[PDB]
Amino acid sequence: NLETMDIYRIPVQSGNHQSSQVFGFQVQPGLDGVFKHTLLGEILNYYAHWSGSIKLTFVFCGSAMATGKFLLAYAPPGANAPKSRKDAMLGTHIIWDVGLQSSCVLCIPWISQTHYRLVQQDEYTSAGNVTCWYQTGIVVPAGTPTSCSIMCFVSACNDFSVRLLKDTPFIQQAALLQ
Amino acid sequence: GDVVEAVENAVARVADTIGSGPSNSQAVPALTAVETGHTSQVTPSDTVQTRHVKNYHSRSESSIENFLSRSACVYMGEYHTTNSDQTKLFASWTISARRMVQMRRKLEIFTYVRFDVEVTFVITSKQDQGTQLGQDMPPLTHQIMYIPPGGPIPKSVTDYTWQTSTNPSIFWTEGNAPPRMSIPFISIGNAYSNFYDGWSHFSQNGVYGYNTLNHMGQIYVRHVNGSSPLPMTSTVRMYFKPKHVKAWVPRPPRLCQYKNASTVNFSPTDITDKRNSITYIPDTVKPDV
Amino acid sequence: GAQVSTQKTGAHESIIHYTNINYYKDAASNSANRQDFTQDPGKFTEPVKDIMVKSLPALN
Amino acid sequence: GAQVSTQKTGAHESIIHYTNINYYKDAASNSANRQDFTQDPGKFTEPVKDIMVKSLPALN
Amino acid sequence: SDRVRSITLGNSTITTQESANVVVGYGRWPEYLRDDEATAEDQPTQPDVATCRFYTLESVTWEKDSPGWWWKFPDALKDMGLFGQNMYYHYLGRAGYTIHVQCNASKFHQGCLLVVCVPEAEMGCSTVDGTVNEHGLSEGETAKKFSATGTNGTNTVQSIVTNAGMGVGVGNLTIFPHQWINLRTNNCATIVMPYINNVPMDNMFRHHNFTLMIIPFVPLNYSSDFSTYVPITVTVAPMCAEYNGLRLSTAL
Amino acid sequence: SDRVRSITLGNSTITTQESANVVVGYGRWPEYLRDDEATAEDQPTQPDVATCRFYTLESVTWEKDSPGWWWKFPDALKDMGLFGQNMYYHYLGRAGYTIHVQCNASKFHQGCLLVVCVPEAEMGCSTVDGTVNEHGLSEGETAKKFSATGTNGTNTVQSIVTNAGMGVGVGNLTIFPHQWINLRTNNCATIVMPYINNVPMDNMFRHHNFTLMIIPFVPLNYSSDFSTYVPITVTVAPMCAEYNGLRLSTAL
Repeated sequence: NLETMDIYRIPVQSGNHQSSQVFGFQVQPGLDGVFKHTLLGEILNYYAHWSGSIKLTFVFCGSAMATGKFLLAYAPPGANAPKSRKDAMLGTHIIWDVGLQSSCVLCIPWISQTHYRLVQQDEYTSAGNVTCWYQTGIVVPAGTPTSCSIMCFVSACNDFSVRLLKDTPFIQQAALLQ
Repeated sequence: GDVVEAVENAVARVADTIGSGPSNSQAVPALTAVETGHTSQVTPSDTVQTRHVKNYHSRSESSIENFLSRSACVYMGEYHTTNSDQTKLFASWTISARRMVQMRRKLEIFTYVRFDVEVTFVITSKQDQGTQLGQDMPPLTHQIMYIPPGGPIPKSVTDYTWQTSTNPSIFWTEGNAPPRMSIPFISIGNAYSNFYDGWSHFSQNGVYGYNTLNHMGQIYVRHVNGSSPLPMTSTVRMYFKPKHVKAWVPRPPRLCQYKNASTVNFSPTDITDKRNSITYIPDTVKPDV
Repeated sequence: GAQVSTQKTGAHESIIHYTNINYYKDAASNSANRQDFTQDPGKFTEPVKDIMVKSLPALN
Repeated sequence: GAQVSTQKTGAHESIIHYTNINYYKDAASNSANRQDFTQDPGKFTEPVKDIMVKSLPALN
Repeated sequence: SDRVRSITLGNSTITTQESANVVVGYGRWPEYLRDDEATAEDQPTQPDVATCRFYTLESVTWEKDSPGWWWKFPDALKDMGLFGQNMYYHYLGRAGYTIHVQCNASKFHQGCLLVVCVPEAEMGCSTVDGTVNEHGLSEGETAKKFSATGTNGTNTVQSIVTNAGMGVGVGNLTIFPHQWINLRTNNCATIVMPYINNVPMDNMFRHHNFTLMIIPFVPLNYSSDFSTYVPITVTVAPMCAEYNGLRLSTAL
Repeated sequence: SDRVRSITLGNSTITTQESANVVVGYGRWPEYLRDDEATAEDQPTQPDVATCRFYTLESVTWEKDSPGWWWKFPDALKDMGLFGQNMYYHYLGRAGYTIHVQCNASKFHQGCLLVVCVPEAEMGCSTVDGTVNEHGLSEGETAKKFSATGTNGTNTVQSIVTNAGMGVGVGNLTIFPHQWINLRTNNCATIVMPYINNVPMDNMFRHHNFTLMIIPFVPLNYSSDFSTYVPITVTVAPMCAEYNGLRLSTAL
């Protein structure tokens, strides 16, 4: 999917898939592939330190007749990624009800031993993970597609800042006339 | 305020975390409509119970001035003390920040920029390799000359043109501090333009892009002692530190590598790195697997 | 005819300021404005006419 | 905008002071605080709740 | 609209774009035990956020012929984070709850669920002169299932929906706090239950303060509606949890 | 007299009829984290009584030739009731402690113990170019033993008392908060330690905030004193415990 519009689509569907986790990823805004080339990520890569809360907006793109509730969870570090909805709901989470408001915001509050984390994150400055689960499956009437996509947007909250300027790993050259 | 002044107070504090308790209402801050093109203004206190935190963190180092205002190499070239080529006796290029990527990607984050520039030159010389190496050459003195578009161009290290009755020049001798000077905002327009989705000719042809807008002249640099029994060669490195900056209409950071200096050309490149599955999160916290 | 302004605060929670005099005739010669810290995210995060109160639906 | 303070006294029991001006924008650039002489042995030599008057027994 | 609604307890938040209202106990919001109502003399522990937050139980599938489901309550949350740990370590406990049952379908689906909290739902045995099992009563999270016919077996609850395991008319369960989830109009149910008992506090393993029952009255139905999977999910959040009589942990 | 003294935390009380004084940190009483000193943004849990009370560790025997003993601290209380449970469930924790070392003998016995709390007691390895073990560092309750001679073995702490496992002069351990238990005058030692670290909060499994060392400087001795058994007992009580970053429990 590295060069196709799919990389941006989170697949979700009608029928019984509760045991099936929808997605999950580490919270390393400047380092993990999921975030590094994001607007927030590209910026973090010109610095060595970051701090702040992050907003993850999820937008449902199925038909208007589609329905459903999801559980969006964020787990601070210290344990491995929740492996079931039971485990995930013990952490920070919102239960999102698909409706006229197509989008839902999971805000990742800043919880850390230190005031700052390395953009080049290590285990010492771990930030945890966010995982998503069907809270109550996707139901749909006849004549409508039984599977759709959910998109995810990221952005910094107003308590966010960065420090210690450095060059980006992302750009380079072998010779002049660049 | 006035973006030309070297002093101006005020701390750039981020927001405090407002203390938040339990809620049962019709307020639904966590539910928005991304279609409007608006970015949600939700903070932790809107979705979880938060304590109060007096936050002192400042955004000082991410101000446009502090982000761009660090000298960056934008060019490097060589010239010889002695050679049969005449041409190889002096260096020359056309001013632009498009030949070294680091600086270029930084500027290209903005569509337009306006600023003064602090130029610093680092010049070094080495004695060329050869069978006989003994000589006693006095200190080398160089001449850097700026030729605004339209000025006569040097054709040899001894051309009358180096008289600089009017072009600005810098004479510097090795061993001293690197030469330096400020240049004002020199554009014909109201802001330097980093991108130009346009042409040079009115008939929608000619040259496309950044180049048609450039034309800031060129630099020529030569040795002044002019000689050395045995061959030597110098390298001139030029650094740009923009200062007193203003920037408009930000754009995404260049993702694909640059292919050349005159174009925005690129090869298709990956959106990001792959990972195993859409649920893959590595297991840290194990008695080491 | 000099100017005194405060230094960026360092390693601790009057001698925290510096003095400067400009010696050149052109503003271009001056040092950088590293102390100006304004901000206006709005131009970009919220360029919608019709104010979105967001605590309210956003549609309806 | 300078500061005048006194010098550490030398070889004898007005010209015993110096003047200083800070030329840099960061406090880190300043010289050392060699003239600050506070002290609080108590934290270490006497960290007992219940004040020991010692001229009195200390037990009993 | 008033269909929109958000709720926040601890580090958790719930949202709906299609709510009815919110039912509150017998009109009573949970409160902590007052000094003039207390007997246990030791200082209580009130974990607050660590304990009073949304725990989501394992979901169930609504099938065209599902009779219904139930859960016993303080037990059922016994393995939920610190709420459960505080249960194991204390002799006495007291709490209220916000119960949020979720079930979305489509404008082309139909069906209707009764969602009720029955205080003190003592159940009858299948074997009329026998006695129940704790197993026949509750399986923690998960959920016991009602049945469409009379059941047999020693220890199991006589679970024919029609008599709600209590020997009454299921259609009269409405004197208890409840909401309905009618798919055509609504996609969730929210009930806030206050602590209800004949003593100020009680042991949370030995006594099921109340039972949550989800009984479909009009069955699930649809057409070529490439959505046959319609799950129901229960999320509950203890409110004002307080504990007394601390000692070693109870034997599982 | 001022030898008499009582202390109460939670559902527990300590008494002595032969105390010296009470030493307090570096003169600092424990306090909860203030808003202008915090970074972790989530609401803390402050269990209070359930957590801030006296836990007694397994006793040790003072023999005529005992070199000494030590305990690492937040770890060591990791299995003590709710204090330990809160440790397992949270990423960050912070606490102060009242440490009460007990040792009674008789007017005909003699001996002298140094009781010290060493903040950040990083220890050295026996094998000079090797590294320690968590096991060589701490065994939870119980207690590691110092040694009278140089030790060998990979992973174990170079424990010859004389250098306190830290490469210094044991007789200089007095710059750290401490009391002495001189049997002829005193039968217990009490030290209140405030939270000390270079960050406002920290993980309680990964970092031993401080080490308690009991080192006899003048050895136990007696005569036909039909009492050869002289035990030492450590009781400690967390103070102002607060926790942040709640999630599933840590892997033992």
